[PDB]
Amino acid sequence: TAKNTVVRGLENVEALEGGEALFECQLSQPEVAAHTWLLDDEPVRTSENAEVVFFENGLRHLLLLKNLRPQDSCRVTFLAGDMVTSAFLTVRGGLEHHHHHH
Repeated sequence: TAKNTVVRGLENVEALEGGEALFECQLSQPEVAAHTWLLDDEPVRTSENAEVVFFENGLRHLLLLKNLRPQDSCRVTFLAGDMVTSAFLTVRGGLEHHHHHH
């Protein structure tokens, strides 16, 4: 509660099937009071196939995904204090259907 001002918000991301995704957001706020990150309607943590990591004490929020299936095409929303950044998710596919863990 001293200074919070986003310099760069999220941006469009393009990755082919079976690729990874990287969302780098740079904001001025070396403090953590309340931060919520919800992309698809699922908490963004889980495991290797998805998980948040960041350095510089949260000054550089980086989210890495993997094995991106066409399905992933969802919404990326990050709400950090009076600053909100949001960007689209786009990933190509191949098979029209799949019977492996729907």
